[PDB]
Amino acid sequence: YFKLKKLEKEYELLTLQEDYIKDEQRHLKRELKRAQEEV
Amino acid sequence: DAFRLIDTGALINIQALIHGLNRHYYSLNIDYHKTAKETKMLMNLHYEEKEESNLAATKSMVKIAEQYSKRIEEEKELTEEELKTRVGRQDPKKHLSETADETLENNIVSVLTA
Amino acid sequence: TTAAPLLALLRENQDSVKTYALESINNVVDQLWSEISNELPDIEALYDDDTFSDREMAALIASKVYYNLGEYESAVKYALAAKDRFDIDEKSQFVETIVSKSIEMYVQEASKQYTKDEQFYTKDIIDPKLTSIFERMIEKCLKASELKLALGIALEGYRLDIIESALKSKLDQDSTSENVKIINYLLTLAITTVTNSKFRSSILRKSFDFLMNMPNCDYLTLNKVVVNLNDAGLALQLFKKLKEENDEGLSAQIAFDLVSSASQQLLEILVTELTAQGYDPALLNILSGLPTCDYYNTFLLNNKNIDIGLLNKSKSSLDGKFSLFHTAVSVANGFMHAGTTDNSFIKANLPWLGKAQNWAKFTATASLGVIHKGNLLEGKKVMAPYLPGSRASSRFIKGGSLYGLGLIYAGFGRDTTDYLKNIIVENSGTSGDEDVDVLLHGASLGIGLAAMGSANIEVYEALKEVLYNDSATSGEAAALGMGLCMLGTGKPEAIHDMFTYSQETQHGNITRGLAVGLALINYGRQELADDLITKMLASDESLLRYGGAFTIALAYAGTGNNSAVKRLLHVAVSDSNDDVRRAAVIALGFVLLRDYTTVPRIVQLLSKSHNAHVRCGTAFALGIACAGKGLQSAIDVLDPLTKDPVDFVRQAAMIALSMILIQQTEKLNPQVADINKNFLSVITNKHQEGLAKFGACVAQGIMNAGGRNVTIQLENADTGTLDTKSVVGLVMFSQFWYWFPLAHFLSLSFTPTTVIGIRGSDQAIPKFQMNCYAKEDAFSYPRMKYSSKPYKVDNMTRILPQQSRYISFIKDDRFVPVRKFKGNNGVVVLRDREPKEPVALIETVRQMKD
Amino acid sequence: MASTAVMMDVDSSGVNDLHHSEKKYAEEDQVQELLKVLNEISKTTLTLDPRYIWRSLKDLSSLRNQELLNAETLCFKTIEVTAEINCFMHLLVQLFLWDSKELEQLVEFNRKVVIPNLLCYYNLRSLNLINAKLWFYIYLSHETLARSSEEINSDNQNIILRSTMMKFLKIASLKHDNETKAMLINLILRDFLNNGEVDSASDFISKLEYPHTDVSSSLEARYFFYLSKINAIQLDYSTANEYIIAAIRKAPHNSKSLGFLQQSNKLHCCIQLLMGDIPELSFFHQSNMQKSLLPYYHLTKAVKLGDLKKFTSTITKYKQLLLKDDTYQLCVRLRSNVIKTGIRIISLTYKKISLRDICLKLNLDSEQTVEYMVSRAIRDGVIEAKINHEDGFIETTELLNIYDSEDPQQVFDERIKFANQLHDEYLVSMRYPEDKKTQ
Repeated sequence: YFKLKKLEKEYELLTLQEDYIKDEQRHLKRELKRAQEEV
Repeated sequence: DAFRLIDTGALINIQALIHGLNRHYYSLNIDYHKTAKETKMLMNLHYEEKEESNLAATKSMVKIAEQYSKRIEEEKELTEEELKTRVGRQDPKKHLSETADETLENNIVSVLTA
Repeated sequence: TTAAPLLALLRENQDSVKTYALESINNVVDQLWSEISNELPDIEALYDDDTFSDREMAALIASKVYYNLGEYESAVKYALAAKDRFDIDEKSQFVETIVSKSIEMYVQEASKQYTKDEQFYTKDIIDPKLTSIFERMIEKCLKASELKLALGIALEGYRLDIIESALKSKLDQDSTSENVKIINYLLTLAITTVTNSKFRSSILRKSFDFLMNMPNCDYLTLNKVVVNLNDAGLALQLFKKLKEENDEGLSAQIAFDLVSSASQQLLEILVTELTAQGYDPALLNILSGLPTCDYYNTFLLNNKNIDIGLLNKSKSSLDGKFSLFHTAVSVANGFMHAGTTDNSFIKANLPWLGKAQNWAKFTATASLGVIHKGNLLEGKKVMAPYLPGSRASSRFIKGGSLYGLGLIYAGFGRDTTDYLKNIIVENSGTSGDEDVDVLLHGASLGIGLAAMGSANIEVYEALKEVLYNDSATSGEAAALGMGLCMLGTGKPEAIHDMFTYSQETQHGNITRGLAVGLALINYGRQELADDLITKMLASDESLLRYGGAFTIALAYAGTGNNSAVKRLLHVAVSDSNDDVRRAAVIALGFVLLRDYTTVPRIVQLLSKSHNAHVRCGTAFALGIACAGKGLQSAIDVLDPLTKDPVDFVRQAAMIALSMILIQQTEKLNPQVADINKNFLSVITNKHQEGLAKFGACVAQGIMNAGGRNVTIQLENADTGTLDTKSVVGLVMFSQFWYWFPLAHFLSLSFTPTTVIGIRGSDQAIPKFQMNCYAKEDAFSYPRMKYSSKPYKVDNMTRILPQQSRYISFIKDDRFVPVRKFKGNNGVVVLRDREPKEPVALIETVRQMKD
Repeated sequence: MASTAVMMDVDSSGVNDLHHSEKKYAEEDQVQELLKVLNEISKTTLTLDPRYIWRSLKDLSSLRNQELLNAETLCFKTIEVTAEINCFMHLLVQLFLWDSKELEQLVEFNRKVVIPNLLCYYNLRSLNLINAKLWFYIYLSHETLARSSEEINSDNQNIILRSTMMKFLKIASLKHDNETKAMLINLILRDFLNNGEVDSASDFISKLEYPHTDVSSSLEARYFFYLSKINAIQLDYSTANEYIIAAIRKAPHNSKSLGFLQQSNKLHCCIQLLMGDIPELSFFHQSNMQKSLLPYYHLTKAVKLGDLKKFTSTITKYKQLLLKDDTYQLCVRLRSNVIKTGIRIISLTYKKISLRDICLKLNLDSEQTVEYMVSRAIRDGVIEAKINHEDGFIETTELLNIYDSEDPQQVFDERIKFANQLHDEYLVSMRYPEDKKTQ
């Protein structure tokens, strides 16, 4: 049970950690293309 | 660009006018604005598409023999190309994919209308 | 053996047999369920035979098969069906499994139950079997008697019945300090965790109540708790209980818990309350906090470490960009003088003023209130020669005092403010002189400055005309102060207005600052502004999208809303306009405040990007998140950005670093030397811009703000709590190369490192160096580990939030705190145990005038 | 000497410490790689003898000394923990008939290793430090019984084992409690392949495949191997072969190619037989019989003609070898299946033949069973023809298509399903190089 509420809970972050990225993923993806234009 | 060469002081530049002799490029700072209105219509550039697309470019089966032959010619180009695998180039790996891959979409959609 | 007979015995009659089938089966299920897995259809029907009693055998048997089939809500259900065949103390991994399996089900159920009702758990809707077994394990958790074990469950279990009893029972049990701490352990946790604050807010009240049981509980706990609840009654209950418990230091320290935490809006309730409650005026006098301003200034005036020579070297480095560089150094001087009240360089170059420009002339006047910030009398007289009616050389200089005034008086200048607002209101419906408009604007600036957080419709209103008066000069400030006034949940009508005026009013800036005001009066509203957020998001115009993030920030700042962040990201991801993204990136570190942690890892993407603005917006938020914190790790990410070809980028990076780097310097952080010199390097460099040197000189002056002896603090673990005023200067400074005469707002988060005796009484200021060794960073700082050993010198100066807490008091002197070195330099207050005796007497400029 | 032996173990423990740090990606694969090196030094001599001292002193270490049972002595709570387990791992490892003969000593010790302070807390911790093969591989030997009487009641230890393996199937929590798992099944599978009907294989199938990645392709293939033989008398052939076609190279075995992959191949040969395909044994001539194919060749040799007599004779001769491999049950079907195969080429070529020529081939075989025998044939398709005895004319269809059907394009979706094949699995292997650059 115990130390996880301490520990385990801190992994919700690591969930978001993914969730930070695939967002930013499309960024570079698009940031590519409109930039892929001018180059 | 836009020049207008002189200032009040500045955004307030300040000296060269009061100290005289202002000769410079001196841009202003550009922007512009329109709307989503035209934007949509502007994105409307590219009856219409139905007349214009599938079905207008159903023109595909006519040349299948060439569409073969194209692919058939895609063939030879490659062992040749691959061969070099054994800088300067005509790269062994390059066109190979590129060569065929284009066809695919039309090669694909050839089906669709039915 | 193999189940074929038991497979056969199944359909065979004589429920006796079926029992002995099931019996024998049950024992050998474990292996042979595999064969038996095909008999489950009958077994199902078997569990549907009330005729055959034991079928709970088969049910749990099926549950055995179902784990062995990976079926669980199946298994659980039939284990639930068992109740007899099943027991918790029955030990198999399976049993342990199915239980743990069965358990989790409860949580979302309970949470879904929690969704609608928060007394859901008081009711039947969850299968009680689980709930029982749940609580039975919670009982076992109680018998485990490590209760976060139980709590974090009941945390999600949302069962205060469990929780409170678990506390209350344990309360009388043992752990005098722990039963307090166990709460805090969970309470501090609860703050970090619970989605619905109500469940947590429920904790907070009971927590207080648990603590209000009081074998003298820790109040700053309750303070923050209260400050988290902002429930005056509790504090008032405290105050009574306080007055019941009354001791100066107790009250004082409580009021010191209070003066450092409760919002300008919240606390003033308690003021009139405490007024109405009867009181000790010391409390009302602590409500000043001017003692701090004094002490801070006292600290400053004493402990200011200046070296304007290098700033002179930075100022003598150039006057250039006409103003726009000369502009900056008009500020860093203010930093080193912030609250310090000195004109040093101001006198040095009087031709400075010549080299100032109407706005810089304006700004140079606004450069004062910084310098004098915390002089709650002089500053007006300081501004007096430059006040309106004292004339000026420039109307903007004349306008400058107006804004410059409130800098000291923010929240305390309302009278003069409203007074000046009268001058505003005077010129509000008229007077389109730019000179006036500044005199309007500079006033339109300083108005909401002091009016910030205080709800005054006039502030909103009077500006709303000055706003609607459509002076890009003037109307801008309105778009701020109006936000500042109603900064809070504000009102959606102004929002409509603003948002209307946004789309309505035609201007870049006037339209711009609106969303900022929108960002303001949407503060902590979170879910609320999402509409306008969505509206702002849906805006064609950057500006609404722009402030949307800031709106989203002030809503969700501090605690990360992933979705918000996720939005903000994707927004920054999905917007053409870079500044928005830049902004959107910037505002992240607000909703990303509470964890600076991943922010480097966060920006480590945006660190690396084609675009400067992206790479620009990076610098701030991270530079913001760790501003009051560490992570050269975080820092070092930006040093490449400090070399990003755009000076404006590195300029930001310059800033961003120093925002972190104050007090952190000198082989604690060796890098500061370069970073400093980099400025100087740049400051030396002619091929570096007045972008570059700007931030450089400023970021220098940043590090040197408040005689370099002061810090930058937000959501201060000192209070554990936010202060919006800390934020403001940032968001204010946000648009600066946009609108330059701003950053002086940044004076807000300036924070004392002061360590000064004070008293648990009216203060003889006995100053002692309490001497507990830190690895010594009062030795690590600009020129011009814990060894539990006596530290050299503990009185004021550098300290550190940490180097605070490697230092503990001597009990030997007359005065001792109850909170036993509460641990926060700025809060000081050695509590007074032995007055009118030795531990002598020490005074200050307060003691002089105040 | 014993040193260098232990020095390996030391270095292993050194890498076990790399597990005592964390997974064990190395350590396991190290242990794996070490398990390869397990052959080299070996003995027990002062290996096990100082091992006690090297272990000294833990109780189970002294318990394992019961397995040592020798003259060791000499001299030499934390560093001794999973090492001892890892040595208990080696304790297993020790016993391969390496450093052992009768593991029935160790059988008990297996349990008395596995059960005590083991088979307990390991869920994610011990990462297939269990080798249940090595567990059972012991009993695998013992299952040379015969002898044990079974033994017991029948044979409950192996029963209990299945249950004990079940006790891991229990412990298989899908928390990554996996790798070893379907060996336990592979066991039970081959335990069905001892006496049993796998069909709870379907229930085994119901759970999972050995998911997924971290398992040795071997067992993953050895999964399929048995998983084939499911479909064997489940009478799915393709999928069975598809398992073989998921099995063979593919789990690289070369050492295990010799005895073991023949078995694999032995079954593989049977498949196309079940499908009547008879691929070219031209290679299957070699690395084969010797000890595997050639009866299948003899079968194929028959199955090319499918002359029942001549066919049967093969079986009649190789039945015991069939029997040895329990491939006997097969091929009885394929008897007329080739006779029917020939039927197709008897000249179904003519759009008929008359009854009694297509009877003639059966008038070469039997009569008016023809009616059946052709209906017996026409039944399954396997030929497309028609008849009516009213006509007494056995009418053999076109079998002719201008295809222009999806038929090849099915075979493209096949290809297409590989259009990603590594094309995707590159992106799979794009991470490893570049994200280990990030470390």
